[PDB]
This record gives sequence, C-alpha cells and structure tokens, in this order.
Amino acid sequence: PQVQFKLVLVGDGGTGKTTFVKRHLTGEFEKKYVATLGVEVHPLVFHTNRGPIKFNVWDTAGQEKFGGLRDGYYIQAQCAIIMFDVTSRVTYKNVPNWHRDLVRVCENIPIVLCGNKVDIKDRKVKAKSIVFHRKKNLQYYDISAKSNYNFEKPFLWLARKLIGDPNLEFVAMPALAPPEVVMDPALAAQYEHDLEVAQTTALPDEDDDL
Amino acid sequence: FEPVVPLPDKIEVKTGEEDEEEFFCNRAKLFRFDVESKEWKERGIGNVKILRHKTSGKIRLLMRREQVLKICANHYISPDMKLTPNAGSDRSFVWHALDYADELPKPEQLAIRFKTPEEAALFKCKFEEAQSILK
Ligand SMILES: Nc1nc2c(ncn2[C@@H]2O[C@H](COP(=O)(O)OP(=O)(O)NP(=O)(O)O)[C@@H](O)[C@H]2O)c(=O)[nH]1
Ligand SMILES: [Mg+2]
Repeated sequence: PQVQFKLVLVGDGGTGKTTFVKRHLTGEFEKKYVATLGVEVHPLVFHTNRGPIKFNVWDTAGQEKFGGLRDGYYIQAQCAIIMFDVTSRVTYKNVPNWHRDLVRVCENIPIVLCGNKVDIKDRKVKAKSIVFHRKKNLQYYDISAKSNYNFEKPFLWLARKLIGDPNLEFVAMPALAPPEVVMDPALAAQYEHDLEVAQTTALPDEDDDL
Repeated sequence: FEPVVPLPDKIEVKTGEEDEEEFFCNRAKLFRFDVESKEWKERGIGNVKILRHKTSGKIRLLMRREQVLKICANHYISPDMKLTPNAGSDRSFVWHALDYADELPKPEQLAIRFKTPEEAALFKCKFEEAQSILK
C-alpha cells in the first residue's frame, strides 16, 4: 500500500502543462512545443514528514478536439491544477470554462490555479486582473516551469488538503545507499561509446541560474 | 475539503547522510545526456556532495535539487570514472556512472558545471582524492 492521489492537469494549449510536469519528473526544461495528444499520466512522488506521497498527474491536452474526452479523464479525480499563461490573456479568459467542466464532474475536489511563465518580462495578465481564485475560493500561485518559481507549491497545497494536515512539510528525499559497482569489462565499451558522443556534444548555454 | 485517505503517521525524518562526512559541498548544475535525442538535458541545480561513510569508508557523490530537495545524482565513486572537460571548458566535467537518483540503477552520462573554474577544480581535486582511498 501507498498514498496515491489522481490529479488532473488542465488548461489551454501552450500554457506549459507538460513542461511543468517534466520539470518535476526529470528536472529537464523542454523548450519545444510538442502538443499532448489526449492525455499522459505521469507519477510524481514527494517526500513529506508523514512519508512519501504520489501524484498520478493526468496531463491532459488543451486542444479543443479532445473536449469530448475530458469527462472520462476526470473520472475518480481527487484534485486538479488549472493552468494558464500570464503572457496570453485568452488563456486566463478560459479558466472559468475549465473550472465549470471540472466541477460538473467532480464537485468538491481541491483545485489550484496556476499562472505560468512569470519568468517572461512582458507580462500581460497582471496580478490585479487575476480574480477568479477569489471568486471560487481556489488557491492561486504564480509559477514558472523555467525558473522553478513556486513550482512545488501547488503539490504542497493539494497534499495538505488531501491528507488533512495543514502543516504537512515537503522534506529532503532520503538518500538511500546506491548500488555497488562491479566494474565488469564487457559492458564497458558500450558506455565508452555513449560517453564519447556525450563529451563531444556541447552543453546548454550558460545561464544566470547558477 | 475533507481528507480522502487516512492520516499517515509522522515518520522520523532523515536525510540519509547522517552516517557520512562531507569531503566536498558546492552549488552546481547537473545534466544528463539523452542518447535518443542526442542532446543534454538539465538534470538538477543545487549542492553536489562527496560523502564518506564513517565506518565502511565507502564514498559516493550525492546531489539534491533546490526547492524540491529531490535527488538528482547518487552513485558510488569508482576508480574507472574519469572527469573529462566538456568542449574545452574549464568549468564543467563529463563522466559515466550507474546512478540511483530515481532509486533504480541507471547507467548515465552525466555532466556537472560550476560557476567558476576554481570551484570546478576543487571538485575534480576532491573527486579524485576520493578515487584514491575508495573502500
Ligand atoms: N518561458 C517559458 N516557457 C514555458 C514555460 N512553461 C512552458 N513553456 C514553453 O511553452 C511551450 C508549450 O509548453 P507545453 O508544456 O508543451 O504546453 P501544454 O500546456 O502541455 N500544451 P498542450 O495542452 O497542447 O499539450 C514550450 O515551448 C515550453 O518550452 C515557462 O514557465 N516559461
Ligand atoms: Mg502538453
């Protein structure tokens, strides 16, 4: 047994839902726009002072062509994230539509509203304009899947509501002992080849993140 | 909102490093090579550490992402590893390891970068000092 929660991630296309999920999953930042086809379910595990918790994130597609499948996606949903893009007013304009269709199927589930891409200077949806969370008593967060600004707070807020512990803490992941090294000769060549290609390929541009 | 699952008990929170001493600790950015896409992918930013167990003497490299505090590198340092500069850089290294960051043994080509060449040089120094007293 383990503590699992189904989370449905919804929002207009291009708001960064998948990039947000992959940043948590592997730490990567995908710059390319590879639209999701239907839905992809990704497990995200967080470590708390009450043990590990797993969010089975249903990363749904924002394209309208999948609108007829969303009620099936939202089946057995225990929590949700509604995503919009602070550089695209239309994505915020649609937030009420995502919320309406969610609560028709789910009714009383914890829901977090996220305004993504706050790392971009030319912000179009100002904090003053964001009023829908006050309208539907939702939790809101400015986030950035690129700079990681607040990108963990949605899961922390939802985990507290789902667990019933308002003071649940995300703690350092226990560093278990890694496997021993056999240093076998046969498999070495394959890794040596993979390592030369990696050494030749240049690393990403130096950022001010460091 | 009412809870959905029973309230799991509090656990004794441990980092997993209590029985180890730090030979090195410094902020860095980690990368992992995706041979399918043939591109480096950001793996995590935070403190990379070299840890020696106080009784067994085994030494490992451990790195945590900021904010999430999740593990992005965890592998024992072996004498076969060799820190190799990436593209004539004086601030970054590449090497191969059987990593356990996801708690599954994965062979990975990793790259680590530091803000300054001095930080990178100290890392190489301690990484290779560990390789000389491996137990
Ligand atoms: N600057 C910036 N770009 C971001 C951010 N998050 C995502 N992006 C970019 O936005 C684009 C679309 O992201 P993606 O995750 O595919 O969007 P989506 O919401 O999953 N789209 P869909 O519903 O069609 O699957 C990508 O080029 C990605 O790099 C962010 O926080 N900042
Ligand atoms: Mg997507």
